[PDB]
Amino acid sequence: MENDKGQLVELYVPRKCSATNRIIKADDHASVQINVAKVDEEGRAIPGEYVTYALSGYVRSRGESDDSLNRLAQNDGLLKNVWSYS
Amino acid sequence: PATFDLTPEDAQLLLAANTHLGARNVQVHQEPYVFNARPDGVHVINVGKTWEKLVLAARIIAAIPNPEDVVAISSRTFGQRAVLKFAAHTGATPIAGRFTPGSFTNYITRSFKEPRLVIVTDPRSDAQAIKEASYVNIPVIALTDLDSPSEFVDVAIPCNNRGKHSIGLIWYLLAREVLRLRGALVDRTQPWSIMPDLYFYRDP
Amino acid sequence: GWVPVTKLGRLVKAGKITTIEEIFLHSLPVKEFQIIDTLLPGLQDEVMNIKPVQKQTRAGQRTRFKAVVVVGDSNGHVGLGIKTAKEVAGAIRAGIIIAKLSVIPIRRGYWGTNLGQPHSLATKTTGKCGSVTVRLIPAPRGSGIVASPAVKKLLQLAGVEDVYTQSNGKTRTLENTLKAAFVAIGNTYGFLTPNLWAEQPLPVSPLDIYSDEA
Amino acid sequence: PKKRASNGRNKKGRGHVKPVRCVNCSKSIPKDKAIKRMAIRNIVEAAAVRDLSEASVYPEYALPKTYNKLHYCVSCAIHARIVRVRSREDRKNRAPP
Amino acid sequence: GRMHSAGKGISSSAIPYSRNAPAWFKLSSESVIEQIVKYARKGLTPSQIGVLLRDAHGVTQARVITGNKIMRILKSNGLAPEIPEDLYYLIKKAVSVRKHLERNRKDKDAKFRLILIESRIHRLARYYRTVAVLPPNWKYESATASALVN
Amino acid sequence: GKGKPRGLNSARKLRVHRRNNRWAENNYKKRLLGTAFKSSPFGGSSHA
Amino acid sequence: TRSSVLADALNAINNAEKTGKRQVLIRPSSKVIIKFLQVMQKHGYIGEFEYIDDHRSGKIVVQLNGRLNKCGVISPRFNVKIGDIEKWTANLLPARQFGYVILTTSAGIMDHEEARRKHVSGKILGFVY
RNA sequence: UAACUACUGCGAAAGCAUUUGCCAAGGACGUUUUCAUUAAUCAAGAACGAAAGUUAGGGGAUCGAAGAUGAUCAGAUACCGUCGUAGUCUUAACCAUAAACUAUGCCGACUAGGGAUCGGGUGCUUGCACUCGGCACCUUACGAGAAAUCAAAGUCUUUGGGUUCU
RNA sequence: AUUCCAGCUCCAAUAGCGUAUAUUAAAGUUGUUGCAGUUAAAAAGCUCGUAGUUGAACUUUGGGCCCGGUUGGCCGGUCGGAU
Ligand SMILES: [Mg+2]
Ligand SMILES: [Mg+2]
Ligand SMILES: [Mg+2]
Ligand SMILES: [Mg+2]
Ligand SMILES: [Mg+2]
Ligand SMILES: [Mg+2]
Ligand SMILES: [Zn+2]
Repeated sequence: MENDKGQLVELYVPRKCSATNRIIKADDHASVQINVAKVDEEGRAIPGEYVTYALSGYVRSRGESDDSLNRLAQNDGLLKNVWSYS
Repeated sequence: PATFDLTPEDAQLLLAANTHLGARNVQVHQEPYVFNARPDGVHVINVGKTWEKLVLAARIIAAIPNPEDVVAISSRTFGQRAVLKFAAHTGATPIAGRFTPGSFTNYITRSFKEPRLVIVTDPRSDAQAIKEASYVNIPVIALTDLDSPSEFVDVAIPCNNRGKHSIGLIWYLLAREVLRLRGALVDRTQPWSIMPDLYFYRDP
Repeated sequence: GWVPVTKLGRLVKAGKITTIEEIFLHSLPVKEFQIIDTLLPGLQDEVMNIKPVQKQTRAGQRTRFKAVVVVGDSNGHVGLGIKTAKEVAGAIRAGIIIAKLSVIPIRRGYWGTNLGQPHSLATKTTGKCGSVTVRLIPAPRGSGIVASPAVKKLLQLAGVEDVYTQSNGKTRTLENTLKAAFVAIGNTYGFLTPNLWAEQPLPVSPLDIYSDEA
Repeated sequence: PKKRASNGRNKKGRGHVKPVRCVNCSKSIPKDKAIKRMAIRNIVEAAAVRDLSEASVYPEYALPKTYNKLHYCVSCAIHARIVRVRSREDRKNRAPP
Repeated sequence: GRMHSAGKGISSSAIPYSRNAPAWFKLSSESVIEQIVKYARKGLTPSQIGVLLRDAHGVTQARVITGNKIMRILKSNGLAPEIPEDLYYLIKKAVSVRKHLERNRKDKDAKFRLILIESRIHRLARYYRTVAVLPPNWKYESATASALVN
Repeated sequence: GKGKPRGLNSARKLRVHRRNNRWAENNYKKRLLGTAFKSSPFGGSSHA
Repeated sequence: TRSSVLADALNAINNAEKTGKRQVLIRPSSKVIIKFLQVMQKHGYIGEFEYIDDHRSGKIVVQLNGRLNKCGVISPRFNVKIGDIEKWTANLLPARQFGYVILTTSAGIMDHEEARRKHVSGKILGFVY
């Protein structure tokens, strides 16, 4: 939300669920932001350097947070043969 | 990488512990982690997936900046020793036995943790931790079976939680991988001095 | 003096997190009320309704007092606290605590043209509490707040200039009215408009960045 | 307010069920609703078996059992304590003991 | 589901995707028409025909192999029934139940069921009169029903 | 549906249904029966 | 019986988007369903979809992308003068800035902005936001 | 028409339970059979409709309104106890109602886990699974609701699938 | 007697202010938009059925061209208009 003269007049810009694109509200206290560590060669895992996902309360509530990670992880190469489309 | 996969020596420990065995007629639909049902009613947990989930879980734990902000819950008898060992090795603060409602909520309580990650041995029996986690933006790991409830669990390690060895073994391996990540063990495949049998329950 | 006993509150006293937007970004559970009093200083309060309630004993009529308190800056933040206590001014004080802890953001927008600093709401949004339902409908400039006196005040303290309202249900149940209006303005940031479609990269929480201090 | 999903009977699926008469008071009651109990016991009672066995020509042979299907009405079963009042939650339990 | 009942049953044929078909069937289009027409003279209905060609012969659906539907085959050859097959079988049913009620007046269920059957007759007949396969003054009369069908 | 006809050509039913249901209102029934004139001491005048 | 094939399609879409699914089977298909879906695609409320020929009415498999709040029919398909689109948009849409009332016009099925530009009107069909 | 007899079946509902015949009827399932929009819901108008009740023949065991009658009681032509008329059964006619209740119109689609069970079908390794169609039931609540609660009472101020009645 | 009859003081509208009856809004308490019908009032005992209302999918779609238009352009250059 810009005005005429550019300039973001938004108070802030919400995050969005990685599984569903639903806005994660200020009060959604069952929302969660997982950080997976980016492993280097040797497999040490670096300070900082995260593969950040975020999941809404809604998805967790339904018991779909697991299957949503497996998909989102396997698409970013963190798994290899877990999730399936069929 | 290609090195962080199932070594055959680890697959012996899974198949020895009977962590590949699963729940029988009961079988939750939120579980494609299943090879096949045997001649008997039991289902065979796909231990390839079990490993991949474990490493994934390890990397999440590994990402946590202050190790004490992880917490490792067990109310179950069979998981009580395992969480205490994991705490010692991995630097997490555990909760054996009674969880205490108002742990994560309620700042007045004496047992007032403020974690950044939770692990749980059975989500059915440790349901109060999982439930309380959802009130305060805390992620969750779980050593689920194929009949276990899946609500407010983010990453689930499929495994037997009937057996005594299975629980401790999955707890052992998890503690191992969070150590291999970070400069502790510096492996290149080194079986590790501490046995799996350390983690298992005592039985007086 | 304060002395904080919560990670978030540590960061607020230190002055690592500066504004409440960083809380709302990450959905940080706010437990201490002084977190908000520091970040958001010019936060006016008002008491909407005090109502006697009564439990029946063998004694007779044992009366507590249910206060309904609304906080806000008149600049896109508002809160609602309901508390009942033995004494009146006891209930008010503990209400302003809960009001502060409840505080949320209000997505303000424009009725038509993208002219000069938003005045109305973005969208049509409703909330329902009990029988009561409150719909809030964006209005053009110079409309004012077209609401009943109690709802009007909650919208003034949120910092809306121009909005239409329609209610339905027992609006005389004032606690339920205000709670439904509060769900409405809460839901302004719930609704995914097309201008918020752009995929951002997920920022890291202050409870990982400034982890040592907590 | 409704008290029981079942309407305190067991009909769902049919229009009418023929009635039966309460064993105590003869109140007509639809079968499905009746608080039924089987009452099985030996024709000779316990303690008399001692004295019966000695006087019994032949061995005991087979001391037979009475078989009598009781059907109660609700008021008679509640009076007799064949069945009792429960709490709102405990009402739902359908298990024998 | 059902017109005159609470029954919601889905049982039916599933015709295959293949229109132009099949590759295992050798008998020609002109050959099967003869087999149809042969059974028509012998005094069978379009439904009864198509059963025999499914079972004893290999004919999947006559519309595939022949091109036209069996009723058109009979309509061309001049073995058209005076009133459609489905209507006939409903009338047949009415006449049965009507004849039954003459002896059994206290069969209240038969009286009911007769209302339903005759309703279906009247609905069908209405259909046929519109699309002009019955003449526009055709009428199901309970009197002259047994005369028509048999 | 909602128990009332929604069809584009359903105006007759909607109009007639509403006429029949307006007799349930108090003021309408009094206004059309002509109660004020027929009964009512003043005969539908403010004063007498 | 089945009366509005479009109503059933959009209902299915709504139910799936509420449950956080990323795909829906629709059945039947129709020209009008397809025309409707293309208006939704063009404004980026859905992704790809795939008609499945079954030698009957057809099935569609839509892909959803989280952006859709609510599609919906209007029934009956009221006639709309050019004047009175402004009332339908006021009633149906969350704001003046976004969301589309969708019309059958002799020009074609289309959003109400297109109909303003082309200077056409016809029958209201549904809405999307 | 016991026991068998059930959170089992069938029927549009009311209802329907000893055996065997005869008469038609029906759902579900199976179907690479047939017709091709013939349909959904329906003012008007019709069929069927527990019990009681009515008219006239039969029948009249049992129970039993009224009534008789012994207790009880301040009274007790009430409960309790003993008898007993119509009634209770049937044929031909009527009656048209019930808490005729799931106090939930019907048709269609979609939304969620689970195990039982009834009917048909398929596979088998022959008692289990799958499947369609049924009577239901358990958990949760996504949602809904004033709440009780509800897998429909959901997909309703983000308000429009069709239609009758109130 | 914080409520009646008064005095004082104060409030509101004010050359006007009150009362009665009717009517509109308030009334999503007539509901097309837009109500309700398990239990608050209300689903017909049940099914059939004519008018009425309503009723599955399918028939030139896409592609390649070409020509004038209308706004913002891009240099609105003098903060206003020009090609
Ligand atoms: Mg009944
Ligand atoms: Mg069907
Ligand atoms: Mg019908
Ligand atoms: Mg009628
Ligand atoms: Mg009645
Ligand atoms: Mg009302
Ligand atoms: Zn009794």
